[PDB]
Amino acid sequence: VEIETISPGDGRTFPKKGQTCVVHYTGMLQNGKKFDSSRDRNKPFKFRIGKQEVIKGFEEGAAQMSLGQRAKLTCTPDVAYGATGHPGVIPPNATLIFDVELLN
Amino acid sequence: NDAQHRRIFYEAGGAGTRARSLWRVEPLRISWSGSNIRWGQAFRLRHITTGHYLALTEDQGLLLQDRAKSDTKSTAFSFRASKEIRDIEGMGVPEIKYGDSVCFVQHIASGLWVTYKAQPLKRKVILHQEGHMDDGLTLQRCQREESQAARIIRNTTALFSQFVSTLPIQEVLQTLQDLIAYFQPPEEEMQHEDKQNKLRSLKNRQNLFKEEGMLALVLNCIDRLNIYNSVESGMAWKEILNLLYKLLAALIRGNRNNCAQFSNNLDWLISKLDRLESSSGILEVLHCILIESPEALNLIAEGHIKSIISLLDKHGRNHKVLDVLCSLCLCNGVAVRANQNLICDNLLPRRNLLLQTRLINDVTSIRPNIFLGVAEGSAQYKKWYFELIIDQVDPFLTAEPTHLRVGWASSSGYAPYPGGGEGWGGNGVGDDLYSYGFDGLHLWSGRIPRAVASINLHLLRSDDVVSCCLDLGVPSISFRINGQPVQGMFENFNTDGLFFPVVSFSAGVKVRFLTGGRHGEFKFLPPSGYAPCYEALLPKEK
Amino acid sequence: VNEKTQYDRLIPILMKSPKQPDPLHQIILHFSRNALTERSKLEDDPLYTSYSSMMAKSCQSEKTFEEKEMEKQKTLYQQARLHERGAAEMVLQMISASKGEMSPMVVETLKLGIAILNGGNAGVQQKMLDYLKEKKDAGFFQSLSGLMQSCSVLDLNAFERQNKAEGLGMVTEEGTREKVLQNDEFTRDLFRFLQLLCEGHNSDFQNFLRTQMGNTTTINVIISTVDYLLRLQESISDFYWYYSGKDIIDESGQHNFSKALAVTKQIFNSLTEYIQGPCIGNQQSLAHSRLWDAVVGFLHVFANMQMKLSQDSSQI
Amino acid sequence: RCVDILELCEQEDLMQFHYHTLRLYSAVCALGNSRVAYALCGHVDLSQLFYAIDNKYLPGLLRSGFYDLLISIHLANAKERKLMMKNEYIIPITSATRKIRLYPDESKRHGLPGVGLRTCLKPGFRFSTPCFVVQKQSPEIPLEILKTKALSMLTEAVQHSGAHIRDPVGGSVEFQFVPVLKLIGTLLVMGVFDDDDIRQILLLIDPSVFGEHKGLLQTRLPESVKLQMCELLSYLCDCELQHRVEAIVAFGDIYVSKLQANQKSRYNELMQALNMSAALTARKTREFRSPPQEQINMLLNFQLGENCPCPEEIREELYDFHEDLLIHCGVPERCPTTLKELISQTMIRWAQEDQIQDAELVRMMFSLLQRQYDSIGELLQALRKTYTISQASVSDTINLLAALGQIRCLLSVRMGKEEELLMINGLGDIMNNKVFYQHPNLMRVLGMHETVMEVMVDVLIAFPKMVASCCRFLCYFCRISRQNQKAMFEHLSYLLENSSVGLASPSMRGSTPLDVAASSVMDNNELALGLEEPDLEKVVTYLAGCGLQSCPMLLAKGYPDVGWNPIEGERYLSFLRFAVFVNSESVEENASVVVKLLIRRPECFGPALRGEGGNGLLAAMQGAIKISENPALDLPSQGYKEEIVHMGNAIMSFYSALIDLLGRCAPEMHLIQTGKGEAIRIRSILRSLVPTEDLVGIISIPLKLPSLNKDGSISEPDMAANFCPDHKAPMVLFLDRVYGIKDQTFLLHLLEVGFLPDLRASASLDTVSLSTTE
Ligand SMILES: [Cl-]
Repeated sequence: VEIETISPGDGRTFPKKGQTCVVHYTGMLQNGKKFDSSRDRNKPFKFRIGKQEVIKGFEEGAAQMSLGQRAKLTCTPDVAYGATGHPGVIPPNATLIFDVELLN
Repeated sequence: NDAQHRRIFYEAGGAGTRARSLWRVEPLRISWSGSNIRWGQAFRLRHITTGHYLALTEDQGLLLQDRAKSDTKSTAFSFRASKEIRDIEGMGVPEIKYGDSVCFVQHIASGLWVTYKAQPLKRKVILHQEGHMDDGLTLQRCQREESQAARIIRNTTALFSQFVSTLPIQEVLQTLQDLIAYFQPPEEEMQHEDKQNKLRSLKNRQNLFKEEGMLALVLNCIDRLNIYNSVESGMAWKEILNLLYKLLAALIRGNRNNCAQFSNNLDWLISKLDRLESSSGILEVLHCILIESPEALNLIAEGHIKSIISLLDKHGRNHKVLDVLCSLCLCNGVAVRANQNLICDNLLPRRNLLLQTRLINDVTSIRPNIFLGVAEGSAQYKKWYFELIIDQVDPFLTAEPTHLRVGWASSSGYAPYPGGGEGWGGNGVGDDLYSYGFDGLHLWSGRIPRAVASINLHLLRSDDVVSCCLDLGVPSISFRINGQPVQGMFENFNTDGLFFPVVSFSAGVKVRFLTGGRHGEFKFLPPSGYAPCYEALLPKEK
Repeated sequence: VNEKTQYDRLIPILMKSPKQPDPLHQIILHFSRNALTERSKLEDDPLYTSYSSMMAKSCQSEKTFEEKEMEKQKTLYQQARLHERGAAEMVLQMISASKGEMSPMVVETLKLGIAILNGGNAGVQQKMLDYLKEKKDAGFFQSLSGLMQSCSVLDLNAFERQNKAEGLGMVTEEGTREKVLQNDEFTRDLFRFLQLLCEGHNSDFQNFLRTQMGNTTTINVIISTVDYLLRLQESISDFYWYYSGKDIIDESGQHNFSKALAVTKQIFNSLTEYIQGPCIGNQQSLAHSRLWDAVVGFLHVFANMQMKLSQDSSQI
Repeated sequence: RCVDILELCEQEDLMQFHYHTLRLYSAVCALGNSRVAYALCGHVDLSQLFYAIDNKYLPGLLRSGFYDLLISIHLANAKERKLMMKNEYIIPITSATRKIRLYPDESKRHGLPGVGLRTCLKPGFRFSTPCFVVQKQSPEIPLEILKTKALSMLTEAVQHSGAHIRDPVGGSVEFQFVPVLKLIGTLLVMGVFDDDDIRQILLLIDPSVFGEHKGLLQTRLPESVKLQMCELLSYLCDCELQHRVEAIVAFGDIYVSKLQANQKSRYNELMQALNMSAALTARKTREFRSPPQEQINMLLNFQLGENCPCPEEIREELYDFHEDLLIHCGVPERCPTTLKELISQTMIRWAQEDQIQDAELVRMMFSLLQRQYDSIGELLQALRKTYTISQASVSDTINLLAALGQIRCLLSVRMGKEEELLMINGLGDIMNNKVFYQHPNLMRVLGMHETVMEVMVDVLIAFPKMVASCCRFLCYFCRISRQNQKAMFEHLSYLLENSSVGLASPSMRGSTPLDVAASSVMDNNELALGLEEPDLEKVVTYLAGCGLQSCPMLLAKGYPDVGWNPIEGERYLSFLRFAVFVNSESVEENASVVVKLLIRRPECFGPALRGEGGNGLLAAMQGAIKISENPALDLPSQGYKEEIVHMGNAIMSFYSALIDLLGRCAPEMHLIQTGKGEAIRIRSILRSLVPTEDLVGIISIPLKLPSLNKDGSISEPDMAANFCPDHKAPMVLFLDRVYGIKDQTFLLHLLEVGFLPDLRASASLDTVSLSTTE
């Protein structure tokens, strides 16, 4: 999962296991087809690291990003729900692109 | 084609409303043959849907016989008041009454009586010397529509059976058009009671035709036509096939029993969706079945739904396919979860059949009146330079990232309009091949970004100075951010038309152009040989 | 309170003068249009039941000559209010649309037809006969035959089971007690409607109920009435033979006997209305039928029950 | 490429295709398909929906489709759940329950409909955020921006609603008003709006009737807007009816407390009487020994005069409340003051001004007009479904109600497998709830049995587990109480119509509609006397069909063709046994009817008792033992492919059940001693059917019993494939009841050949190892 630094942050504070991370994301397909955005509903996403709630690419990007850092995450189809992706939205074996900003 | 269709039975339950129970009484006379039938008068009984005559055959007993062999000795029956043993020129006197008189049918050349062989409730009918004490029959006259429909059924069955098997193409065309006009629904502007009467008659005729196996005959005709057409005459063949599909749709439209009977051929109907000429008729028949028959939705599988979706994919954007899918999702207020899930999983995630919608930000481009050209024998300098200061950028003002690109655009074709455009709209610098732009992370040209490394790479934020250099000689375009050179460039583009600085943006930005001199002091030193853009102004210009 | 204030003043408000049809005319036309729609089965319509009930209640609302004449004119005005808006044709259409199946809609339809036909309204009779001869509606007579064949008679097995349950110290509900002679009010309403069609020696309807000339099928209503009378007579004979060997008759037996005698009185009145005038065809139809067997059985029951019930003072 | 959506104002083909695309979007998530709705949130999100519902240049079809899509994705499921659980009024007794007043003040002026405290148990709805990373019913929506936006849109639509305006939103007045009114009604049914919002809506509808002391109803409208207004007014009528029910319950609580205090004081005065008369004390004790319902009836019947023990003050209070209730219900020109007058005048004016061309509008208008003059009848219908509970029984009831709601939401779904598991778990959660087996009257008011019957009818088939769960629920429901048994007995004809389902599978005993039909008549002498001859004749017809041809389900599995079906015949015989025998005594009428029906169709008796070829009962039992000894006949051939049905034991069980039914059809001895001819006839028929030699021979058949091996092991034979002691009990019952033992020699013969070997065989199984075997 390659990470592109759209906007660097503090570079010192990092999320830990069991700590809630308030982030804003924008998930789209590799072809440019947007499917999810927390900013459209104005509700930032909160999840705890270590519970494996999010996919492996999203968790790796959240662990790698610092406080106040916006980054592009490329999730491979192996970690993008495998070949059993979310029907009706995400076709199977699809590369996902996320634009994640770590608010807290 | 059935070998046992010539046997005669006493049947009870539903048989009294079909067209197989209809017999014509034909006197042995030509003049005054529509007059009153007396007791003991000879006649023939003709079966309407087959055209055969009741007869005493040589080998078997009582049987239906062909018209070519129905002589008077074989086919002669009379009505007797009891089992107790002239041809005038007029209407005669009424003797036999409908519904009241009890008639004993007696063969004349033998003296036998039409009895039932002693055993659903289905008695074999024979000719016996003595017979039973309940051999009497009661006559009931049918309506004109039933007998007309039965004769039409016989003629159509003969024609389509000889068509299935030179071939009377014009007779087939006229018969198909007459049958389509025969099953025509009443017009919507008709009065309510007349409309209901015509709907009742249409439903009765559809039931009469279904009970004699005309749907299966039309299906065999369609199969035979497809076999013939797979192996002008072709125009007539496809016209006959189109009329056959219209006849099938007219036969099953609005009738629940015919659609429930036809739901068994769902695989056949779905499998015949590939052809171009047969697609619309098959779709109309399928929609009629799905509207009327509720069990057809239960019989729908995944391959059928994929075939309908592939029809939508291969034939274009037709909303009747969407209507068929909507009918597949719900039937009379009951939601079929399997059909809903299959449609959602096989139509939605591809995102290439249905039109897409989104909310996008509006993007505008602003330029200074500084135009640079390349021509033979021209007094135009070729190296130019300008700067842009970003005072304030508010990213995610409108839940979408803020557009902000800066660069060079050629006057040959850079004509951005607000609103729609290529891709998802929001067209700025680098969204066509006439503009070359930088956004802090990527190089944009032809609406395709290329990520380019730089020292402390980030999007264009506040207090950022972007320096753009254009060398029209090579030609080449290069960028610098805060004095640090960006490790990428544009080259080998068309030098026709006039080049101008340009910035494209969405809402939430504040920028400042610096072109040198009295029009913005540069925050960084321009490269060697590169002239500031304000020197390109005419002396009589502002 | 509910048995007195329901639908108390809606009918005068509907016809109150402020569309060429008034609201009452519009709802009657809506019900007629629903009745004329070709369906396999008359589906349940609570709106029709409520509105036909309130129409029948609107029509149904010594003495001096002036008081009786004013009462007759008031009844004529109340029936004109409904039949000038197409109610009689709607009643015939709903009876035809019943397809011979009993339902609350059939009950309210027969009650409304009785209400607009009460007193032998000759205008309503003429409108009904004109509709039936113009439309050639054989479904009306098929449904009449089907409704007449489904009418109930005395049920002695249900009576014995009820007596056993009451002897085992169980309190019987109203629905249980209404099983010996079930839907007797509907039977009385049906034969009262058939009687009111012929009231006033209306010989055209008297001949039309026997043979329907011009229609595809013909149903003899007189013979159907005789058939139900014969079934009821057989049931009453069974009840008498149940009670023949007992000294007294209890309250349940008296209740069921009174119901059966009321139904029989209505049927005799209907037959008398069929044949009076005189109607030669209906008299010859009655002579060549099974009426005389019913007469013999009724004479047996009359003589024996007369002698039995004259000897006790609790059976007056 | 992309264009503006407003460019569909002229491109008709793409506009039609996108309108039908929006219709398909609404169709694929219809009737609570939550997964598809979450998938659809990734195609049209909330920002797009808000933009589309706010936009005024959008085409009318697109505007209607976007409003419908918003309602379908986010609001339809909650509205459906509110509409399902709306005809029942379950009210707990709290301190806030007493606070409901019929009138808001002493001025006797009506309060606004929908405004005020509501004391009823209406369960809520659950929402969750549509996040495709990492689902609870409908997708999340702010519901506070939305209701404010809907109110502002309705106000703006009403303000710009002149007849002279030449640019209505969507192209017509219908396109401007109908989607907004649909959204307003959907949010009203869901209970989203508070009192100020309802006040704004009422002022927009009619500012004179709902004033503080023009509107939509007094404008020239299309018929679709009239349909939406009719729906809104019907909702207001429902709110007023619920308010009346809650006020009645509050006054009932206060009156019940006062009556309890007064009766306590009167009883204390009565027991303190030193020299009370014997007759008065006896009458007072008889009054106080009545059931509590009889006590309430005696206290409330004011027509009894001196016989009613109610003091005058309580009678005055009840008279005042009855007068207030009858005035509030509109039971006893000018501008309207109440909702009833406004609705009546509006419907009459609409029908007078135009001839309505839509049948649905005629139906809605006249239904709404008729229900304004049926206030007492509607109040009675509401009070029949009103129930009152306690505080400690609230929370479980809520859970129960939620489960019931889910089951009702599956009445319009064609058998989703996830929905099937959800329905099975919902039935399991209902059966385990304390209120289910502690408040059967509440379960009958809620109509759980009718809903489960509807589910089972809709399945009937290809889903045996759902039918089994429904049948277990209905059997337990019958076993709870006698009134529940009568309620399920009302559906016996339809239970017996589909009663040939699942009888071949031995694992579905107690889980078939025949078992539900049996459980509704089991040991109820009142209901067994309520049976009908056509029902028993239907069961006998099924039994005769079982005695003629083999079972296709068993014939497919490779069992030998014995020529008849002894597996389901035992089930029909068991139902007939439950019909003819109640509480250790036979029902004479049912027994005579069953015997007559069985002898009119002797193929029910099986191949042994058919006559003219039948070998006999004892010969049949010996042949079944021989069949059980041969594995080729008892079982299918090896290689032909959870509980196998041995054929010999099946034949034995059929004949045992037949003899049990015939022995329980015998008349009682008190019928014989009175010399009743029918009892003698029935007993003579039963004696002619089965001779004594067959019964004594079957009783004398030796049994195979477990033994102790020489190695110390226990060798238990298979009881599901062998002749069992339970096959001899019907023989003893038939011999005792039909023939009887009255001669010493016959008793000693029966003891010598039949009973003493069984007694010795049970004495020989009294070792330490063999005593506890089955
Ligand atoms: Cl012919």
